[PDB]
Amino acid sequence: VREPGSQACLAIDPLVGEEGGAAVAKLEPHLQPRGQPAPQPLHTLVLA
Amino acid sequence: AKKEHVPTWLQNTHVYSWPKNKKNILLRLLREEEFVAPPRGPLPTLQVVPL
Repeated sequence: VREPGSQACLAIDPLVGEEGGAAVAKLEPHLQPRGQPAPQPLHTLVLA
Repeated sequence: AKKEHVPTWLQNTHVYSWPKNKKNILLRLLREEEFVAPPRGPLPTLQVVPL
């Protein structure tokens, strides 16, 4: 008989870098609000 | 009149009707656009938010 002492099997486990991983970022455009005095289209009429 | 009466080469422009479009005709003669766009603003500033 032989003993597995020296030849024992190996388990594996990755060295995950999640602890130092950057996050996913969401973008939102800062709308030029119409609540603030934004301009409007100058629909014109004629006084005949 | 009718749409068919307009000579073909004149159909590639604004065709007014009388007296229906008299105000529009006046605007055309004044060379003033009925709608004037608001001045163009600046491109919006993008905000980056993590998830």
